[PDB]
Amino acid sequence: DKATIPSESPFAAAEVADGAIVVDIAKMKYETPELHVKVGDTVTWINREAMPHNVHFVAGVLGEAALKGPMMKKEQAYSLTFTEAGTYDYHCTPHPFMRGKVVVE
Ligand SMILES: [Cu+]
Repeated sequence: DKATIPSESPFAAAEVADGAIVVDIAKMKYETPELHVKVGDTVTWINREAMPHNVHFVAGVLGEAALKGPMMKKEQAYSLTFTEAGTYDYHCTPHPFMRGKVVVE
């Protein structure tokens, strides 16, 4: 695939790695809707609000299957490490008007 998953389960915001590249989620939006990172970088999303959110990449984007991330509760986090250059669109499964992309350069 074009991403690896450090933790299949969400984890606490306080447990996010020191060097972390963070996208906050609040007010029903991804706070950085267009993020540029390098090959090999790990992106971490953190839900800052009570409404559960996830990130969802449809089939063919990060790999052959869809990657439907777990639902993050308030102050939970989820990471993906990107291993190939490209542009990767994602949305929130229950709220598909929430859209973002990671541009890996
Ligand atoms: Cu959401």
